[PDB]
Amino acid sequence: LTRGLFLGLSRQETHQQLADKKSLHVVEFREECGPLPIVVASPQGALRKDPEPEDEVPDITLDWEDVKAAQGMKRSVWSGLKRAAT
Amino acid sequence: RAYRGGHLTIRLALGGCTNRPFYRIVAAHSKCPRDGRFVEQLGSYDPLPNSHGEKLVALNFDRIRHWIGCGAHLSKPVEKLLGLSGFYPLHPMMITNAERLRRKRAREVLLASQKTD
Amino acid sequence: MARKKVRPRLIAELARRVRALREQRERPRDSQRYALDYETMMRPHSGNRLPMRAW
Amino acid sequence: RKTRHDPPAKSKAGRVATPPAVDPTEFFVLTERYRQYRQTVRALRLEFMSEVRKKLHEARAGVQAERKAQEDAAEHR
Amino acid sequence: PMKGRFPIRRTLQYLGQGDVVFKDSVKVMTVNYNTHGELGEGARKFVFFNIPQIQYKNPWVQITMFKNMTPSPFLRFYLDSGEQVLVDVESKSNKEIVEHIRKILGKNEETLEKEEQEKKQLSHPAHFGPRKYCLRECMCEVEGQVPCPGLVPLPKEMTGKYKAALKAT
Amino acid sequence: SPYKDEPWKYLDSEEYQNRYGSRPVWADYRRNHKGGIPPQRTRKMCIRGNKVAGNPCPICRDQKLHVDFRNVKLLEQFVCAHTGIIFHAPYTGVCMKQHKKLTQAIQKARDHGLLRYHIPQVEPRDLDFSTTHGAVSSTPPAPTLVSGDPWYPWYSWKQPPERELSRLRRLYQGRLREESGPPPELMPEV
Amino acid sequence: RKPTFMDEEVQNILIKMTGLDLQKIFKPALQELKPPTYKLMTQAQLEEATKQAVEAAKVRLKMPPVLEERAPINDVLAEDKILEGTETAKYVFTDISYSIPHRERFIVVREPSGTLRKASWEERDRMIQVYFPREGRRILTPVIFKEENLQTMYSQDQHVDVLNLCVAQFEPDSAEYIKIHHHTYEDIDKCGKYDLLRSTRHFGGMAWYFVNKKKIDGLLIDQIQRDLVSDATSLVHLYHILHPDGQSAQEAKKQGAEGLHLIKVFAKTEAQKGAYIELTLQAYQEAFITHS
Amino acid sequence: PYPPLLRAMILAQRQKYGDTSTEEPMLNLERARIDPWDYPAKLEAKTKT
RNA sequence: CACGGGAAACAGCAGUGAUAAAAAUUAAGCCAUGAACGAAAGUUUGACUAAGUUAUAUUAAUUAGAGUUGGUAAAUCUCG
RNA sequence: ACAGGUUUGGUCCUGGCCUUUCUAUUAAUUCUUAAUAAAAUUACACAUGCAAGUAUCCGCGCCCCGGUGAGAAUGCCCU
Ligand SMILES: [Mg+2]
Ligand SMILES: [Mg+2]
Ligand SMILES: [Mg+2]
Ligand SMILES: [Mg+2]
Ligand SMILES: [Mg+2]
Ligand SMILES: [Mg+2]
Ligand SMILES: [Mg+2]
Ligand SMILES: [Mg+2]
Ligand SMILES: [Mg+2]
Ligand SMILES: [Mg+2]
Ligand SMILES: [Mg+2]
Ligand SMILES: [Mg+2]
Ligand SMILES: [Mg+2]
Ligand SMILES: [Mg+2]
Ligand SMILES: [Mg+2]
Ligand SMILES: [Mg+2]
Ligand SMILES: [Mg+2]
Ligand SMILES: [Zn+2]
Ligand SMILES: [Zn+2]
Repeated sequence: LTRGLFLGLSRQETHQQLADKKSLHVVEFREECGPLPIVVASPQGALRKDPEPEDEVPDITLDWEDVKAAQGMKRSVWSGLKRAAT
Repeated sequence: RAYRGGHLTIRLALGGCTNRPFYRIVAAHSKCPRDGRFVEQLGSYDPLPNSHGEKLVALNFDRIRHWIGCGAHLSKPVEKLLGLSGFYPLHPMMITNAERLRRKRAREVLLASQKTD
Repeated sequence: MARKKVRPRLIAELARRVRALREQRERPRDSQRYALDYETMMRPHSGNRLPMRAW
Repeated sequence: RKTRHDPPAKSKAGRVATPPAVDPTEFFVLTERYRQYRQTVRALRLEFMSEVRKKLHEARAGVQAERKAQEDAAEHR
Repeated sequence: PMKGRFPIRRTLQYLGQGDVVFKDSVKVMTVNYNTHGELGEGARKFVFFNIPQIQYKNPWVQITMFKNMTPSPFLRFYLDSGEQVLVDVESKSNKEIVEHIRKILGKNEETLEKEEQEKKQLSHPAHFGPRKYCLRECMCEVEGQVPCPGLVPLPKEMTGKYKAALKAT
Repeated sequence: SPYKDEPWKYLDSEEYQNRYGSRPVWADYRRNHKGGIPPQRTRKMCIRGNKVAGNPCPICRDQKLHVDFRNVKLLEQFVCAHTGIIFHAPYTGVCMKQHKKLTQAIQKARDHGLLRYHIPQVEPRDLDFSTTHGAVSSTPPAPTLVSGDPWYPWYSWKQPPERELSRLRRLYQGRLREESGPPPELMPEV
Repeated sequence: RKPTFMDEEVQNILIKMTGLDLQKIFKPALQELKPPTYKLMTQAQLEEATKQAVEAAKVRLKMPPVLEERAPINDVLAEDKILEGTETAKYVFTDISYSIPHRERFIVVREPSGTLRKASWEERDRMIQVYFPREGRRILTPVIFKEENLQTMYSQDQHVDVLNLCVAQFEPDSAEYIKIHHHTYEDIDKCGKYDLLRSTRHFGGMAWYFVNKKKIDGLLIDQIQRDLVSDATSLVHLYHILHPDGQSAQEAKKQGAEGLHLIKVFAKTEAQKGAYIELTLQAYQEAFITHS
Repeated sequence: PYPPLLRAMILAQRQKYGDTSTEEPMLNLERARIDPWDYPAKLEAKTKT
């Protein structure tokens, strides 16, 4: 558990690394701040004039758990339980 | 459920809590239970005077007269209420009971002045 | 409604016809029907007692 | 409540209803009130019946219903 | 959901978000396509992607596929009048087929918005009853009124026991 | 407690700053329970009369803490900073009595503007505002009203013809009741 | 043809004066938070998103209607003297039908006195809230609108919140809507706090109120100390539109005054404090010309 | 007369549509005629039309 | 199923035997709602209203007792 | 599920069982007062009382309400 954990946290990709490898502006949309486009990262070096190819339907691996969560099929009496502070 | 007969009726369904009554004005079949199934809810009547000294009655007048327009019979307190609103003429018994009350007040006034002596 | 195994109740029809027949045959003459006891104010046929205001 | 085939009580057997004492004046005034009232309410009810007639026929065979029909058929072709 | 090639399309969200709503004339849609050729491509993609979306919002419309019957891909719509719409889809993209079909027999956003507007006037804010159908149950819960006695026990006088115990004596 | 009328004072005191530091009041307190998951509601009340029960809450172990609508420094701790929602009692570890007390107090303080919360942007209630319509604007009073007459003729008590009263006296005879005259115009009090 | 709040001239002047601050317009809100979303954009797409957010902020900036006070409703629909001593309380009959506009609903009251009369304004609104609830409205009027609570909220400079609270709670033509809006304007005037309402949808409210009450002083001083003189001259201009015949408007017609000189004209002819205005205009002019 | 509220409703309603006539709205009782209870009812079954 | 036949019916309110780990009043009113009948005053209604009973559950205070203390899992000392 | 205990001399894996949460009945031990809610072993047998009448006669009502879950995969939704 801890080896796997530290590996997974070490493998993190910073917004800056992403910005730099795609050469694009990575822009965050808060739900509480509405449509306002906060720019988190900018690609130091030369920005692209090429837009990202738009995929109508994306191909991503999905976990049946997250999907079951989103659609409210998780009824577990253990999940919603109130616990003490962090 | 299927019945033999009976009519469309606008009445008072008793919603409520012990010593605290409330009424849902309701378009119902006549033979189904009081608080039970209904065709449509019309309005609501709060018997108890609130903070401002008010009994609140809400009436959906469009649908009320749609249903009376379909030949729905009114209950006596429904009648009394519509007449109190001025949507209907005052029910004769409102007026008659008003008179009976006035005469009771008169005879109690005289009895008061007779007992004082 | 319709379920494929539904049973054919015969005696429903029989009771219907038989009751209609025994209704028409035993149908009371209105002579005995509205017949009245004037002392008790009581119909013999219906066992009904008449209204006071009608006495 | 009781049933058609449920026999009536032994105590309720020899009893029939006793009508109230009639105050002639007030009674008469009342009868008039009710006739007037019921006449009025009858007129109102017929008013409302007419209303329902109108609204139903207009929402069925009326102007914009026909407009909808023709326009939709047109767009279709 | 894990299994499948494009698992996202088995998601409730993806199915909901596909927008085509047939007119009430449409009963049957028949897709006839090919499993080979470069031209038939878009048609295949259509069958693979939007057919599920479509059918989800048009639950009562029969949809049927036929593979490698005709040398060319096409749609056929069967209406209530007996009218047969034949839509040739050949070198057309997936999206183009969808937009073209939505064009022919769709429902204008006006139509749909009016429909949902009629469905949203069905629940009336002023009524009282079950939490399922109504915003409120008692009128105990409306601010200025008298409270549910199971929250705030009533003054002795408004109690029927006190009134009866008074009329008795 | 000496503070009383001025609760906020204690939160600015040096003994408070000494004891709790800059962390919340409840941050160090831990709830003892039978298993991995705590009971879904905390203990009811931790002080019964003179007896203070076991390991007491954050709030009720320190008596100089006062729950009012007034001291916003105390109440702040029991509201989320970012989400502006009140924590449930298990989260903090307060006893049920005091959790309810806190909820009510925070309510009164938000109603007195002493505590910040989200006030959303709403449109006007009406689309078009016109006092024109006959509902809001005065109507041209009926010919019955301008005179001072009952809205319908039969609202007023009218004495019946004597032949009709005698006919009724013949119908209901022996079942009869004392005839009643006109109603008194206005009704007097006791 | 007396100038109104909704006149395109007044609207454009006040939209201009308000200003778009996308950071104050769109601010983190105390509602429940969900994890942020990320997308990869060109400079182009970023510009597009920015402009859309701007339009949304325009919609956000839409002004609350200012109406003069409504006239008290007294109308008696009937009197039945027969019903005089029958009830201790009053019956309130609200027409609830979903199609009817809320200005057009029939709210009637049977009194104990027997008179069938129309409901007053407060009872009418209270009843509409009861039967057609919309969020933000307490049926009983909130404690926060007492003078003590309002003063406390002013001390914490919550004025924008006070105005939103009043907007949702009361009605634009009501007595308390106007009472509170005006009292608030009065305090932002007393304290020189105007910048609080700057990018707010609430700016043109105090704008119009200050033009109609003829105190432009603190707002001009403020606008010029913020180094915005285009807004100060748009403001004097607005003063001239809403006071067409007056010594400053006529003298600005005469002198053919350019914007800065228009502010000088108004400084001279009308404004209660000309010393502060001319000194601040002096300072701004000299300092700005020397710096740039 | 119309009952007071119903009357007011009619008035406001025609006022909305630009009808200025102040002519009093009147309830027509012609078909509101009812027989007294003494009037004998027909025992003959109704022919449905 | 109900012509017929067993046979003599509380699965209306109260009750009672039997049975089960399983235990509400053989109670008061039609005053309010609803229903029936009446042209109507009105009458009837164990529906229902208001009460009686019971820690079954919430809540409020006047009210202190139960369980547990090797680990999971909060908490122990001396004897037998 | 935010999980935890338990296989072995020991580790890892696989894999059950149990613990921790919530509700309802019953039982045991304890029990001061109110209010509200709810009242539930039994389609076995039932003493007694009451539960449908109104109305100038005709008539109109009289498992409608109320009861129960025995039966039937019965059925939900929709024509
Ligand atoms: Mg109850
Ligand atoms: Mg009879
Ligand atoms: Mg029983
Ligand atoms: Mg029975
Ligand atoms: Mg027994
Ligand atoms: Mg016992
Ligand atoms: Mg009754
Ligand atoms: Mg009665
Ligand atoms: Mg009784
Ligand atoms: Mg208990
Ligand atoms: Mg395990
Ligand atoms: Mg092993
Ligand atoms: Mg071992
Ligand atoms: Mg027990
Ligand atoms: Mg029990
Ligand atoms: Mg049932
Ligand atoms: Mg079977
Ligand atoms: Zn309640
Ligand atoms: Zn505590």
